[PDB]
Amino acid sequence: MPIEIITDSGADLPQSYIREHRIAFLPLVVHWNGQDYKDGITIEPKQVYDAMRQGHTVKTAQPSPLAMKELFLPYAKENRPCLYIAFSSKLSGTYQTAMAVRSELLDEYPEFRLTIIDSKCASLGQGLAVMKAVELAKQNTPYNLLCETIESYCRHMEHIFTVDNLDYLARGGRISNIKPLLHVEDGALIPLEKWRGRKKVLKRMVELMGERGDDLQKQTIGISHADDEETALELKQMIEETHGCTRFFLSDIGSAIGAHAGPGTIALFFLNKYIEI
Ligand SMILES: CCCCCCCCCCCCCCCC(=O)O
Repeated sequence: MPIEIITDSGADLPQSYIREHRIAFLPLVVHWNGQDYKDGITIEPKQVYDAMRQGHTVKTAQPSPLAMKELFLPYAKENRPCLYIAFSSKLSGTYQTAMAVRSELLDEYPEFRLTIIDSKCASLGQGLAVMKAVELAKQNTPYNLLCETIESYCRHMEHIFTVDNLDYLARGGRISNIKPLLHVEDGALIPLEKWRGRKKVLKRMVELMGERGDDLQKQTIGISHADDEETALELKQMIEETHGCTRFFLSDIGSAIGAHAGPGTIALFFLNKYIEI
C-alpha cells in the first residue's frame, strides 16, 4: 500500500488541500466559555479573532488520545504505512501524546509502520513540509528515505513573524508603537527584535530572510496571515522585488495558532538550506 501522510491543524494547510491529497487530519482543539471546537473543522479564524476582539480569551487544547487513536486505527488494521508530521513538540504536548498513542497501537498492531516526526515547525513552515511529503509519497519514494528526508527538511525551515501585540502570545504561554519581530528556534518561539511601526518590521522580515535564506529564488516561499491577506500580498511583492522569488504559498493562520498569535500576525517560511524536493 502507498504511504499515507498525516498531519494536524498546526500545519495551516487549507482543507481544500487536505482533502484533495487525502491527508489524514488531526484537528487541534479551540475552546472558551464552555464550548470546544475543532481547528479547521467547526471553527474558522474570524470566529476566533472576533471573539478575542470582544474581550474573550480563546484557549486551545491537544486533541484527545482517543481522537488520535481513532485516526490511526484504520491504517493499523489495513496495515498501511504512515507518516504523521506533527506540530512542534515545544508548542504543544500533542506530539508526545501521539507517541504514547503510537506505543499503545504498536502493542496491539505490531508491524504497523507509523512514523511520527516532531516537526519543530508551526503554521506553513509545517505545512510546506507536509506538502513535500505528499510529493515524495506520490513518487513512491522508499518509506525510510522519505521519512528521513522530511525530517531533514523540517530541520532547515525558518519561521520569521510579527504579531500586533505580544500579550496574546504571552497569555498563551508559548513565550515568557513598537511591533515585535520573532522567529522559531529549534521549535520554540523566541522574541527577536523591536521596531517602530509595521512598515519597518515587514522590511526587516524580508531582510532577515535574505540573510538566512538559501537559494531563495528556487524555493516556494510560504506566507501566512491572520485574516490580513492585503499585507501578505504586500509582503509577497517586497519579496519578489528584493529576492526575485517567483514561487509562493499564502494561507490564513489556523484558529488554534491564531488564538495565540492574535490579529495582525504575518509570517514567512523558507529553508536556510535548499533541500531540492
Ligand atoms: C504565522 C504563524 C507563525 C508561527 C507562529 C507560532 C505561534 C505560536 C502558536 C502556538 C499555538 C499553540 C497551539 C497549542 C495547541 C495545544 O493546546 O496543545
